[PDB]
Amino acid sequence: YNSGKLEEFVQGNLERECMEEKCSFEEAREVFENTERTTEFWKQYVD
Repeated sequence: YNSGKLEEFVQGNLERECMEEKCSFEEAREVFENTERTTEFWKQYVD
């Protein structure tokens, strides 16, 4: 059960734990698990 979408013990969102405030490009890289997906979205989030 490395994943199996536990969901009561997991993590994989952005709005919840990043938006309505401000965080960092780092950590986003970790959820998308690939550099390409993270800079090509965080681009919009910033300026």
